[PDB]
Amino acid sequence: LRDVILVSKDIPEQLCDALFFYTSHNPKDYADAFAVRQKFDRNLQTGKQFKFETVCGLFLLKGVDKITPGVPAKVLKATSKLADLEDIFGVSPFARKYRELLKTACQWSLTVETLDARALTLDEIFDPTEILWLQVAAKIQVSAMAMRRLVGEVTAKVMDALGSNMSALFQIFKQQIVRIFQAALAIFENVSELPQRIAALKMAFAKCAKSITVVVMERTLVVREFAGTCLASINGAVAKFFEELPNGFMGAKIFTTFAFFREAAVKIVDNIPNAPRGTKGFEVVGNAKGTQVVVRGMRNDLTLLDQKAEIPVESEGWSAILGGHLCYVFKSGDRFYAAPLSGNFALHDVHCCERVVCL
Repeated sequence: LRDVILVSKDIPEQLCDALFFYTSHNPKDYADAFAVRQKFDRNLQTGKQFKFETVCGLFLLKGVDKITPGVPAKVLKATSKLADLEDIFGVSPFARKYRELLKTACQWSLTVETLDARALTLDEIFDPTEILWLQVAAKIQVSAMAMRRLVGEVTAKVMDALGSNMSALFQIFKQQIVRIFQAALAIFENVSELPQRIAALKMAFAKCAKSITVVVMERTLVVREFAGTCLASINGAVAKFFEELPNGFMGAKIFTTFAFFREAAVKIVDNIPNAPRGTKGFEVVGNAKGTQVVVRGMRNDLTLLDQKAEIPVESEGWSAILGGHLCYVFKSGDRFYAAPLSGNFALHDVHCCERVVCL
């Protein structure tokens, strides 16, 4: 017969934040934090009793609207203060710092630059866990400021994923991340939209809290994790630069020492060892789809037609040097085909071949 704290479903974001910030939960990363705060906000709206593990022990809460009169309960209303809260829950050291951050917003939220400086410096007052909760706060003005820190982390993981080999490319930098995050995080611009842009951005920072995976699709690099988020537009602008890139051997896109086929990126290497001088080949980089094959030996009795097949790569074949490149070549019924090859990996950009005609 414990006390069930009745908490008004309409409580303001800041109050909601202070209540939630009693949580004992130790958040794994932004994904976990986001998951935990989302469950809790949902629980509150169901208006069903449910549990709340705090740093003052376990309480039970229940979201309400109009309170049925009588059975004197303890109630957190829309107009309650930190004080009313502390009367019920005790003191949360975190909540108190949060009351403090709010108090100083009148300074740090003045402009982009104040917002950035409060963000960058934030760990001077909060530890990693409390930071992550700030980054999922309901109060827009706090979450938007705190999230600023995540751009740096995410930007970084992006380069790392792209490896050294692709650093030159990163120089999609400014027109990138920078502006996209900027637009997405902007606090003064098209407001009233802000509540929604901020909620999309939490979702998106959750989506990629955990890892960043670069793949190749349709001859573009794409960051899987931005794919169904408001951060897609970075995948889009990258696609657009790939789009405009020059077409090359077997229908790939050329940039630098690299080639970008349907579903994989390879570096082109001049004079691949162990073939004639001037023979070129391919070396897969990063994540590739293709077919593990067997190369029985070299044959030179084929010509590459300018023309695609859209058929299964056979798992045993030969190498053949076509258009100056070491390719994989296979037979399929009476017909021949060629494909890009790296080591014993065949990519699926299948082109038709003809056996040579004699005089």
